[PDB]
Amino acid sequence: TSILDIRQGPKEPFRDYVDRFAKTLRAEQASQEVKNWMTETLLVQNANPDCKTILKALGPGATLEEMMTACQG
Amino acid sequence: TSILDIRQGPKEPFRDYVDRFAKTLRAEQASQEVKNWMTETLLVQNANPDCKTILKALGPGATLEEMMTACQG
Amino acid sequence: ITFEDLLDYYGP
Amino acid sequence: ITFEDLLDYYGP
Repeated sequence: TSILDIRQGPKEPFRDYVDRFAKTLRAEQASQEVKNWMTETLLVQNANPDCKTILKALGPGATLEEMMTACQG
Repeated sequence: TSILDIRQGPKEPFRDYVDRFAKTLRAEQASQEVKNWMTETLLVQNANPDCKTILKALGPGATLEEMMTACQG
Repeated sequence: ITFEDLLDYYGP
Repeated sequence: ITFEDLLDYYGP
């Protein structure tokens, strides 16, 4: 239930993970600043080795679609 | 009013920095497990460089009391 | 991304 | 350092 425990499985498709992430966070009780920061922080930090590598590589300015396409696979 | 914005001044007593972190944190709207998380991440992360070095040299197992005793003056 | 990026894609 | 440590230290 905690957004903090939303973690991507080794074989779990990225888009599956981001889906679980987005839906936990929307129902999460927090301010808007925090949610941005959780999005900017946890999403990358909780991803699997490879998707973490690919995301950190794109940068904080990366867009969700950029992230989707790169991790598609 | 955001907890994310509480930062220690270069010359602000660490005593005063943690005082505001607590007031803001308890006023903030979040789960207790999120508050736990903000404490373990943001408190050290947003210290002034001098204290950051000290707090990182104390180890992740230091108590709030110990942390005060080091950062004195 | 930002929280706003997740709301546009997955919704509120 | 936990959030409960801050409440031991600062209180209510």
